[PDB]
Amino acid sequence: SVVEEHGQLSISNGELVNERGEQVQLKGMSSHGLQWYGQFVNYESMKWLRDDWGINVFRAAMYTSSGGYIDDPSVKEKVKEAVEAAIDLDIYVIIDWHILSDNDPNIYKEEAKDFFDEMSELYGDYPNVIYEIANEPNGSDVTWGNQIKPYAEEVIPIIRNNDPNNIIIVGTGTWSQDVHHAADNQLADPNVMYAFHFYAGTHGQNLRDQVDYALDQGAAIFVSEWGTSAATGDGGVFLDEAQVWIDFMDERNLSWANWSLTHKDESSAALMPGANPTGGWTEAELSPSGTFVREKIRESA
Repeated sequence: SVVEEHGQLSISNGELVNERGEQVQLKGMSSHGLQWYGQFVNYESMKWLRDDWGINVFRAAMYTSSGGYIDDPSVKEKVKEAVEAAIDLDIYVIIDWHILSDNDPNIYKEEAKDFFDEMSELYGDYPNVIYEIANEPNGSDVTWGNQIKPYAEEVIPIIRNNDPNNIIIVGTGTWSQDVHHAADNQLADPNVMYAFHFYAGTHGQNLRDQVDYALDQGAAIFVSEWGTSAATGDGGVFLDEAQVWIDFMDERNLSWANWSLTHKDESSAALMPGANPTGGWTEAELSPSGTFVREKIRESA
């Protein structure tokens, strides 16, 4: 229903809009690393998220390093499974080239180009697909102007040759926090958004102001990853600050995906250790973070 209703997404005046030019907001879940917790990514679990939580987007977090795609490329097939499930369930799907320890997206740019060529050739005539080409660039030697923007200007043409206008989300500096620099030096493609990530354990008032600055330059922002925890993915749950961000994102029409759908023993994990990888979770099988995030999406839906 979601993808049939909203159809082709695009960017208009710095806002995510549907095929009638009306603003739309996506809210959903991210997987954890597909090389570790891929069992939670399947049609049945995604259908349960759609029906019980109300998600309208799912993010497939394909780590490149840390035992991910570069080390074992078989994980690409789990991304395909996720995309195909999203198509079958009529929700949107983010294909996330999940750089992290490989902190400069240029390190594996040749592999990125080949991967995005394949994904856009396969899925480029579906409106469900959103490409996230570099999760979290990081490091003082990885800047927008010198590293990230030129990387994007190599990968985006590869995608555009197969898929002229589905949304592409491009990571920003300092673990996708430096939207200010991106917004002052924007890419040419009209259907690009810049990633912004936050963790509720970090006091967020200036980060909100920075997002507003970026929006004020006409840059479109997708909050492609956020958590209720500290910035490590653990360290407790911070629901008061999470709620401030939830309200902020609704006020600004910002789409988002929460980290993450796993039973891992860390505060950001949505599920408790006994949670069925195919869905059906009772209240007791959701963590404090999962309970909150589910309530946020249900409220919205």
